[PDB]
Amino acid sequence: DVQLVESGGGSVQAGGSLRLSCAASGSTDSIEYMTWFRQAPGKAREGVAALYTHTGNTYYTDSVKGRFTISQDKAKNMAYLRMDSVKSEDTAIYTCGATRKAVPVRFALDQSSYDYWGQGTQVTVS
Amino acid sequence: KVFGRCELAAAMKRHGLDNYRGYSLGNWVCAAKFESNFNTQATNRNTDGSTDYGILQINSRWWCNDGRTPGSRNLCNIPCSALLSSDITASVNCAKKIVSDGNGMNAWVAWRNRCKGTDVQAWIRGCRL
Ligand SMILES: [Cl-]
Ligand SMILES: [Cl-]
Ligand SMILES: [Cl-]
Ligand SMILES: [Cl-]
Repeated sequence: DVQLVESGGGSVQAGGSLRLSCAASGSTDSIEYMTWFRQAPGKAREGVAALYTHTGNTYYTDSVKGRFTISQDKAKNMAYLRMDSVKSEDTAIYTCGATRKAVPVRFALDQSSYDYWGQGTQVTVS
Repeated sequence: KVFGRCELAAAMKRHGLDNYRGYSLGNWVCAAKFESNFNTQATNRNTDGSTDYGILQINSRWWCNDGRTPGSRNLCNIPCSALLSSDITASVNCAKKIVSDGNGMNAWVAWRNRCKGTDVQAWIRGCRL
């Protein structure tokens, strides 16, 4: 089993930046992807940014490309989401997800591919 | 069928695996050693109801259809039974798709843990290929 813990979040001004962190612990050796999802008010959860931890390769949903960067510290089992140039539409609960299966890239932003979840952290763009 | 090392190396060479997606033949022999101990009938049940099949432990959620795995995608468009044959062909052709997915051989945990970054050539040394 893998525990995921988010830190960071809160208020940010449109155009501004916020960094979220996700720390994995437990059976971390088998972690394949660490990925950020979000759920905006009244909407379904969507994959935002996925990182394949053994190569560093990254996959983004179209609405965040160029603005958000997912990165890791593999040795410390950390994933990070840097949200630059934030917009109104980015207001949401952001949740870290992980999986221990080698999910095909095409399914890396689908929530059903993930086994482990953080708590969610609110980000509010004013 | 449990392959010998050089027997499997020759079979994998005939199947065009040497340098496939940049991975020299030794990587594939090493992967098979640690994934299945060269056993074409190896199976491993996972907690999501999927099973890993065959000499390269290909998974039934993503790659092959065993008819009993929730969320089956069957990206190799093959029955998982075909991956338990004594000849390696169906496993190899599916492995060719897997290794082409975007993250190379990292799809194989046993390869990452025991082959990646090692002197993989050792696995074909002496085989007179
Ligand atoms: Cl704790
Ligand atoms: Cl979320
Ligand atoms: Cl080699
Ligand atoms: Cl590699």
